[PDB]
Amino acid sequence: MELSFGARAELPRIHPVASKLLRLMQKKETNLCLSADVSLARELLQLADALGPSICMLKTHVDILNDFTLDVMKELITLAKCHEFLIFEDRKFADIGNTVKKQYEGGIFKIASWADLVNAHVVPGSGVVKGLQEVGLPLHRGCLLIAEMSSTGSLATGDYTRAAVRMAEEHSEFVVGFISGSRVSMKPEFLHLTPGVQLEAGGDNLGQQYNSPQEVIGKRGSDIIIVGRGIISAADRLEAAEMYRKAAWEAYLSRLG
Amino acid sequence: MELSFGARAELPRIHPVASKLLRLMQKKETNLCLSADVSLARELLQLADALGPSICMLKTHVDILNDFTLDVMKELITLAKCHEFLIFEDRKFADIGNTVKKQYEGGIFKIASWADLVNAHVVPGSGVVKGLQEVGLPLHRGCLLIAEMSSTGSLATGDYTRAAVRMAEEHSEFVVGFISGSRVSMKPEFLHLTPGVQLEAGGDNLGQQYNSPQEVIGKRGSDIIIVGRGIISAADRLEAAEMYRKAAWEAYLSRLG
Ligand SMILES: O=c1[nH]c(=O)c2[nH+]cn([C@@H]3O[C@H](COP(=O)(O)O)[C@@H](O)[C@H]3O)c2[nH]1
Ligand SMILES: O=c1[nH]c(=O)c2[nH+]cn([C@@H]3O[C@H](COP(=O)(O)O)[C@@H](O)[C@H]3O)c2[nH]1
Ligand code: PRO
Ligand code: PRO
Repeated sequence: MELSFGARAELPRIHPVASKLLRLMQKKETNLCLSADVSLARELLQLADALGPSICMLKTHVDILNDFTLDVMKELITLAKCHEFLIFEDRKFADIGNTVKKQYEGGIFKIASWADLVNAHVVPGSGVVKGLQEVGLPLHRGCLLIAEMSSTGSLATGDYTRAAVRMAEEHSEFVVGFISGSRVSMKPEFLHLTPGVQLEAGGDNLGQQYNSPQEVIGKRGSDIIIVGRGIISAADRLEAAEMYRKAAWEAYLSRLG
Repeated sequence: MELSFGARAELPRIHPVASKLLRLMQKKETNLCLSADVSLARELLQLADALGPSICMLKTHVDILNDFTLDVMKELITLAKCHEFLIFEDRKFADIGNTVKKQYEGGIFKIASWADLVNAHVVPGSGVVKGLQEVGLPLHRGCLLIAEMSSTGSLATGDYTRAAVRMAEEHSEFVVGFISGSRVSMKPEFLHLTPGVQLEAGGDNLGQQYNSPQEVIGKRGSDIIIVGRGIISAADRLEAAEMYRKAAWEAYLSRLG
């Protein structure tokens, strides 16, 4: 009784942001999230424009953009609306609730004003979610909880992962899913997004480890692949994005049967 | 064989940043870190100037400063040098190594350029430290690892805390200590800094829980108290800082015997 993305978008308990995402995934035949890990606004925007049709989501690290301004994020929103993808700021909120609400709403980045999705580590306990949701619920935003990590030595295992799932399922008015290496929740309303993905085997020299789209979508049951360098470092980033999209989409179709 | 702060500053394996901190703690009779949780640069700087003589450290959240510029941080450095305190950016790095090195060096905040200390969560595994130290070692900086958290539901317990201690003790050329609620390492070269501190019992409505300076320095064996609202929300922040300084300093003296 695995449902398609389009049917999951209609589930009774679906969050509106998840529904919007699932609908555009189905419409565009993409379950690829581009990790736009660049330092220049122009490169960010040129990638978003060219790759927008191929992606369901663009994941940012706003704090590595040397020339960040709120206008850049307005331009990114225009592209997200045009090409139909969500913006996910990979901020990894990880503080007490009182602090994260200010980090989400305020400062120079004003993340909540432009990010459809953010993520949080669960290590502080559920106050991290409660603090974020005070800003994010009124702004109709969603959050992803980090249930597992791709890096060598990750401590997000075992009871830690189980705690992340419980925290999500108790905050389902705001939490729409997980960053994880596999399916961690059996509830189909929750999205599973998986980083540490490349077509070829390997890793990096700072603890990143890679698995293929077929492995993480098809065997491990995740929904969306998050891909940075496998695309970004390629010469033709559009063709690279298409190869990752086709890989992740077929793996989804073949699991769905 | 508990050593004074001044003697710890001379230990063979001490990190230079820890040594500088311990020396100024001893000189100024302060083991108070102000958590300068404000949104205005002028308030940040006015607090740093007035409270500088009373503190060993000023902890920032640069990402909640509505009017951040690098010039503000230059002015903060002037005050830190004048009054003799270290600047700790409480960024809670918590990503893979390749990402955190860019978040530490780059973007609009250029944290490594002005922060003596930063901190990191250990959940990604030791690549988080390796990535930071690539930037921080050449810049003669130090890092604190989050071994425990003060908030309700914290998952930084048990084997997670032990993993943080091991990670610190294997990266001692860069890691100078811990954020923790108590002493977690028996090695006197490592600093223990404890948030969740107020003179009165209680908490906040988003999971913060408080213990007193006497409890965390005197019974729990920590070195430094980190205090935000207990000072910041008081009318006279200078007198409040002095009350916290005297509390933490006496608790240290009485444990030292
Ligand atoms: O929440 C997360 N949990 C993880 O386990 C994880 N692994 C990688 N990352 C982030 O994803 C991107 C990976 O980029 P690459 O494809 O270039 O290695 C980069 O932007 C990384 O910061 C993670 N984020
Ligand atoms: O690394 C950390 N581990 C913790 O357990 C913890 N508890 C509180 N905080 C931070 O410290 C400050 C506490 O501020 P208050 O005194 O106002 O509650 C605020 O700036 C908080 O962000 C922590 N940081
Ligand atoms: O028509 C559609 O696209 C959706 C998919 C599931 C049922 N209705
Ligand atoms: O003279 C001092 O201040 C240091 C303290 C320990 C021994 N020497």
